[PDB]
Amino acid sequence: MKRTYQPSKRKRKKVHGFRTRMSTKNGRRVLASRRRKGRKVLSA
Amino acid sequence: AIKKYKPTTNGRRHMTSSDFAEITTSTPEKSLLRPLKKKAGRNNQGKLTVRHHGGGHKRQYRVIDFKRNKDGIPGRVATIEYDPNRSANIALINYADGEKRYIIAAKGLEVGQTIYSGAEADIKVGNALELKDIPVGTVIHNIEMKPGKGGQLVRSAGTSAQVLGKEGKYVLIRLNSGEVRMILATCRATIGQVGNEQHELINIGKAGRSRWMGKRPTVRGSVMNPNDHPHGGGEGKAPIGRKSPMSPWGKPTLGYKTRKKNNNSDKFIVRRR
Amino acid sequence: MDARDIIKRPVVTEESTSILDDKKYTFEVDTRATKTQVKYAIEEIFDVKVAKVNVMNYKGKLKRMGRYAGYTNKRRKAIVTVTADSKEIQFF
RNA sequence: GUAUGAGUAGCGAAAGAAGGGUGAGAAUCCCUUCCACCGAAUAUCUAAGGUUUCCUGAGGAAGGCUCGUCCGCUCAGGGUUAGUCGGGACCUAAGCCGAGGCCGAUAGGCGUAGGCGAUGGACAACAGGUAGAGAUUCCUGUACCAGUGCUAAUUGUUUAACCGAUGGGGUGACACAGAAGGAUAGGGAAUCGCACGAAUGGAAAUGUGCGUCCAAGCAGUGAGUGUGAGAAGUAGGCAAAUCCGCUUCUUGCGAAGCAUGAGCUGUGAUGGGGAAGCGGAAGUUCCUGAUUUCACGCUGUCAAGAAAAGCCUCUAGGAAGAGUAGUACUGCCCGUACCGCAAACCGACACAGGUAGAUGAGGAGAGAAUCCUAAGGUGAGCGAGAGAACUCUCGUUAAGGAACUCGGCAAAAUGACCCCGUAACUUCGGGAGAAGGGGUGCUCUAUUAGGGUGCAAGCCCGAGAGAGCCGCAGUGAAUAGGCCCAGGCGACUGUUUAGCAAAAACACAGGUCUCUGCAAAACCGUAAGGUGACGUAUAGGGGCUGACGCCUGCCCGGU
RNA sequence: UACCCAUGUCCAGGAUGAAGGUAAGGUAAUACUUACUGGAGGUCCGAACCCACGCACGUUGAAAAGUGCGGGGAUGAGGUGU
Ligand SMILES: [Mg+2]
Ligand SMILES: [Mg+2]
Ligand SMILES: [Mg+2]
Ligand SMILES: [Mg+2]
Ligand SMILES: [Mg+2]
Ligand SMILES: [Mg+2]
Ligand SMILES: [Mg+2]
Ligand SMILES: [Mg+2]
Ligand SMILES: [Mg+2]
Ligand SMILES: [Mg+2]
Ligand SMILES: [Mg+2]
Ligand SMILES: [Mg+2]
Ligand SMILES: [Mg+2]
Ligand SMILES: [Mg+2]
Ligand SMILES: [Mg+2]
Ligand SMILES: [Mg+2]
Ligand SMILES: [Mg+2]
Ligand SMILES: [Mg+2]
Ligand SMILES: [Mg+2]
Ligand SMILES: [Mg+2]
Ligand SMILES: [Mg+2]
Ligand SMILES: [Mg+2]
Ligand SMILES: [Mg+2]
Ligand SMILES: [Mg+2]
Ligand SMILES: [Mg+2]
Ligand SMILES: [Mg+2]
Ligand SMILES: [Mg+2]
Ligand SMILES: [Mg+2]
Ligand SMILES: [Mg+2]
Ligand SMILES: [Mg+2]
Ligand SMILES: [Mg+2]
Ligand SMILES: [Mg+2]
Ligand SMILES: [Mg+2]
Ligand SMILES: [Mg+2]
Ligand SMILES: [Mg+2]
Ligand SMILES: [Mg+2]
Ligand SMILES: [Mg+2]
Ligand SMILES: [Mg+2]
Ligand SMILES: [Mg+2]
Ligand SMILES: [Mg+2]
Ligand SMILES: [Mg+2]
Ligand SMILES: [Mg+2]
Ligand SMILES: [Mg+2]
Ligand SMILES: [Mg+2]
Ligand SMILES: [Mg+2]
Ligand SMILES: [Mg+2]
Ligand SMILES: [Mg+2]
Ligand SMILES: [Mg+2]
Ligand SMILES: [Mg+2]
Ligand SMILES: [Mg+2]
Ligand SMILES: [Mg+2]
Ligand SMILES: [Mg+2]
Ligand SMILES: [Mg+2]
Ligand SMILES: [Mg+2]
Ligand SMILES: [Mg+2]
Ligand SMILES: [Mg+2]
Ligand SMILES: [Mg+2]
Ligand SMILES: [Mg+2]
Ligand SMILES: [Mg+2]
Ligand SMILES: [Mg+2]
Ligand SMILES: [Mg+2]
Ligand SMILES: [Mg+2]
Ligand SMILES: [Mg+2]
Ligand SMILES: [Mg+2]
Ligand SMILES: [Mg+2]
Ligand SMILES: [Mg+2]
Ligand SMILES: [Mg+2]
Ligand SMILES: [Mg+2]
Ligand SMILES: [Mg+2]
Ligand SMILES: [Mg+2]
Ligand SMILES: [Mg+2]
Ligand SMILES: [Mg+2]
Repeated sequence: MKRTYQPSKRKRKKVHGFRTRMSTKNGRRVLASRRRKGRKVLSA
Repeated sequence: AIKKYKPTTNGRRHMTSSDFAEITTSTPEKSLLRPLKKKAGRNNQGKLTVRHHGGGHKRQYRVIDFKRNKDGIPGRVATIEYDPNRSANIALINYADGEKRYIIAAKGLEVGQTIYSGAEADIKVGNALELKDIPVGTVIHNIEMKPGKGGQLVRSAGTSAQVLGKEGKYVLIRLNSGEVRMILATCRATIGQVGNEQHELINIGKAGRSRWMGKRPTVRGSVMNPNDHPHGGGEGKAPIGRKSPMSPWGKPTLGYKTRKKNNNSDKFIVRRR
Repeated sequence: MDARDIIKRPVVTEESTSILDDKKYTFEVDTRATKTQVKYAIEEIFDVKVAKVNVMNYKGKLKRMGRYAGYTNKRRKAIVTVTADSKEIQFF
C-alpha cells in the first residue's frame, strides 16, 4: 500500500504558497475571503 | 537492397529492413545540428489534439537547404548520410567557399560529383534551376510554390514530378499524386528522382518496432462505449449500425470529400487525381 | 554598524568555559550580522586581534505552560579566536 | 451521562536462564556468564520527509495494550563551528513568467527581446585525535585555489612590452549491445611478532589464539588509447582575423613526435595507527581476483543517440605600466543535532503494509540461489501451568490407489552436474530438458597425465582409469522441470475492470477502402496562437479486418 | 491514479548459437559442402525488482484489500527516482 499523501516542501509551496495565490485574480479572492473569516494562517 | 531476416523467433519471422549500402558515414556534421523535443501531439495548451503519437527514440534536427540559392559556386558531394527526420537520405555538400550544407539525396547522386545551381547550370541530376529554364519532359523534384521560399512539393523518398508545358507566366507540372497544377515560372526545382526508392518495401514485423518510431496503439471505434464514439455499444460484436461509417466526431468518413468548396487555388488546378 | 549593537552578550556555560582557555570566546550576535562584521566589531570593542570567527544558527525551542504553546527566541552564536600575540578578554 | 453483553474477546509474527545491584516496591531497570536469531541483512553510510524526538541531572499523576525504580513520556539546563562537502554570488532542459506586441463583452488569453527553473554541465583537502552531546567544519601535520599589499632585480612606454570580447571558431558533446585485456580494491595461504603451551586417553611441537599498516599534495614513471606532417592560396565564418572551413603542391607512417591515461616508486613518515601486558614488537613472499577504474576505449547494429557556461584560440578593441621571485595577509550567505526498511517518514495506533541510491565478507557453489557463520546488530513491552473437545499451521500411516468430487481442487510425485538416446508434424528456425535410461561417497597408485603463474623456489587448477572399503541409502541436509495423446479459441511477446471477472476480450505486425497539393486535410480555441510538422502523397488523418496458406461468390430496386 | 515531456538510474548467474568472416574443398567463374570464428534475439532457465493465476487463513482483521505456500515477466511495447 502506497498511500495518497506523499509530502514534499517544494511541491507544497509551489502549488499552495502565498506567491501562487497572489499571482491570480482568484487566488487573491481566496486570500481576501480567508482574511475576512479571520484565519490565523493564510495560504501556507 | 532489402534484407530478409531468418525466422529465428516469432517476432523476426516476417521482418525485413534496409541494409544501408548507400550510406557512407555514420557521424553527422556537428555545426548543422539542432535539438528537437518530442511533443506527442500535445497542443499549445497541453491538450492531446492529434492522437497516436509519442514516445520513440530521440533524434536531433539536421538543417536542410531547400532554397538552393547559392548560384555560381561549384558544390562537391562529400558524404551520403542517414536522417531520422525524413524517409530520404541526405547528402553533405561543401562548396569552394568552405561553406557546408545538407541537401536531399537524389537518385544516382554519388560521392565526388559536382553540383550547380542558378541559370547556367546544366540539366543533370542534382542541379537546381528555375522552372522556366527546365525543358519539357524532364523529371524534377523539390518543387517550390513561391519564389524565394524553398522546396515544398515533391520531397519524400522515391517521388518524382514531370514538367508538362508552358502558359506564359506559369508552368504545368504533373505532381506525384497524379495532379496537373500550374506553378509560377520563377519557382525553382531540382532535377531527378528522390533517393531511397526501396523504402516502401520494408516489413516492420514487430509491434515494438512501431513503438520505436513513435506510434501508440490504435483502438477501433467498434469496441468503445456509446459516449466515446458513434460506433460503440451493442451486445456482442455489432455491425456499423448507421447510414455511413463515422469518424470519432461525427462527419462521415468513407467517400466524403473534405476540401473547401470556395478555395482560392481552384483556378490553378487543371485536373485532379 | 554601531558595533555595540551587533554584539549582544557573552555565552557562559560549561561548554564555553572549557574552551575559554584556548583563547576562544563565545558571543551572541544579531541574526543579520555576518562573519566579518562580528570580527571588526570585536576588534573595535575589546581592542584585540581576531584570527577566526565561526557562526551557527539556532532554531527556537517549543515550550509551554499549559494550553499556551509557543517558541523561544532565535539565536546566532559566534566563536571568536584571537591571535597568539593579543591580550585576552575577561568575562569575569 | 450511565448501564447490559462481562471480569467476556483481545493484549499485534520471534528463546530465554540464573547470579549480583538499585529500590518503599523487580519476570519487565542496570551489570556478568551461558544460550539463541539476522548476516545481498534485522549490518555501515546517505537523499526525501520529520522538526528537538539528540545529551546530562531530577520525576512517576497521565501515555506505554501488563509492570516499571525505565522510556522516543514530564520538568530544568545544554548541544549543530566550512575559501575546499551539498546549494546561492556560475550555466542551461522540460516548464513557467513576460516590456513593447497580436487577440478579445469586462475579467483576461497568447507571445518576442529578456529572465527564472536540476533531476544534468563546470569548479580548490587529505590522514589521524576527540570518554556527555559536532567533525573533510574544531585540534595536530602537511597542502591547494583566487586575490591583495610590502620588498628585490627584469622589461616596456604611444610605429607602441602587455591585456583581450556580451563577436567568430574548436572542444565541452553524449545511444544500445558484445568480447578480449592492463591495473587496483577485496579475499586466502606461508613467513614474521607477541602470548599461551593446557581440565578427560594423547601431544614441548607438523601445537593453539591474535596481529602481520598508512592518505591528499610534490617529483618521477607508465599498461594503454586516440592521432598526419609541412608550405602556399582564399566568392564562406552579419565587421576583421595570422583562427576555422575549402583547394593545390612537397614529404610518408602501427617508427618517432603530440594530446590524454588507470596505476606504480620515492617523499609526505624524526609522523600517525597497532597484539598483549600507560606503553607498544612484526608489517615480508606467493596465489586468486572484481559488479570498480582505464573506458562508451574498441568492435558491431539501427531505432541514428540534450543545451549553455567553462577552457583554448582569432581578431575588433584597451593600452604605460606589466609580469617574475620571496613574504605576510584576505576569502561572504544557507544546511550541518537525531531517526532514516523505521517505535522518530506515508498509513487515525510504539500498526505483520509502502519507501530512491552507495558498500554488502567466509566454507561448499556458476551465482547477490541454498544451509551454517564473520564484522556488526538483536532476544521483539503481558506472563506460568495443564497438555480436554474443537479450529488453524505441520509430521508419519497397514491393504487398496481417483473408488472422492462439478472438476485429481489440495497434497504427493519429478528436480543438480556428466554421459547415451530421442517420434508425429513443420513456416525448416523448431518440436526438445520430447520420451526413455545410466553414473555420483571414501582410500591408495598420486605434489598424476596435463594446464595457469614465476628466473627459480614454490602456489593454484584436476580428466580418464585401475585396484579396494563402508552403509538400507553416496547431488546421503537445504535449494533446483512431472510427463504423454487428442480437440475448441486466439497467430506469437504484450495490455485490461486500484478493491469479485486476466479471458476466446483489447493491442499488434499485415490487408483493404476513403480523405488530403500545403496557410494540406483532421483536431484544441470566441479569436490570436498551436498540434499535424521544423513533415510534403514511398507523407499525414479516419473506418473496418487482424501473422501465415488457399480464397473472398450474386444483387445498385431502398438508404 | 491515467497518458505525456525533460533529466538520471537498475537488471546475480547460466544456456542456445542468426547475419557476417577465414581456411580447406568444388567450379570457367559462381552456387554448394565441411571445420573454425562471430555474438543476434519484444530468445531460453533462473535471483533482486515488477505483477496478482490457485488454494488456505483473516473477515467487530496485524491490514478500509493483507499474510503463507506454490505462480507469471525478468534486455524490453522493461522497472523506477526527481
Ligand atoms: Mg492513425
Ligand atoms: Mg486496430
Ligand atoms: Mg466494451
Ligand atoms: Mg452518439
Ligand atoms: Mg453501434
Ligand atoms: Mg460491442
Ligand atoms: Mg450477436
Ligand atoms: Mg556554516
Ligand atoms: Mg459469554
Ligand atoms: Mg484469552
Ligand atoms: Mg507483542
Ligand atoms: Mg532477572
Ligand atoms: Mg542462523
Ligand atoms: Mg538470502
Ligand atoms: Mg532535512
Ligand atoms: Mg509526524
Ligand atoms: Mg517534546
Ligand atoms: Mg534519549
Ligand atoms: Mg508508573
Ligand atoms: Mg501502566
Ligand atoms: Mg523527553
Ligand atoms: Mg581548514
Ligand atoms: Mg560551498
Ligand atoms: Mg557547488
Ligand atoms: Mg503588456
Ligand atoms: Mg505567456
Ligand atoms: Mg528564451
Ligand atoms: Mg538557477
Ligand atoms: Mg543537482
Ligand atoms: Mg568540488
Ligand atoms: Mg553523534
Ligand atoms: Mg575527520
Ligand atoms: Mg552532439
Ligand atoms: Mg591426559
Ligand atoms: Mg604518494
Ligand atoms: Mg562508439
Ligand atoms: Mg542511522
Ligand atoms: Mg505509527
Ligand atoms: Mg511493541
Ligand atoms: Mg512497522
Ligand atoms: Mg567458493
Ligand atoms: Mg554469500
Ligand atoms: Mg558477533
Ligand atoms: Mg519477553
Ligand atoms: Mg496409506
Ligand atoms: Mg504401503
Ligand atoms: Mg499403482
Ligand atoms: Mg486414471
Ligand atoms: Mg460418486
Ligand atoms: Mg459431471
Ligand atoms: Mg494442484
Ligand atoms: Mg605432473
Ligand atoms: Mg540433496
Ligand atoms: Mg529441490
Ligand atoms: Mg493471446
Ligand atoms: Mg478486480
Ligand atoms: Mg493552421
Ligand atoms: Mg489558425
Ligand atoms: Mg507548426
Ligand atoms: Mg507507389
Ligand atoms: Mg489475413
Ligand atoms: Mg476483430
Ligand atoms: Mg494471409
Ligand atoms: Mg463480399
Ligand atoms: Mg443506389
Ligand atoms: Mg441507381
Ligand atoms: Mg520521457
Ligand atoms: Mg526474453
Ligand atoms: Mg516464457
Ligand atoms: Mg495492473
Ligand atoms: Mg519468482
Ligand atoms: Mg524466467
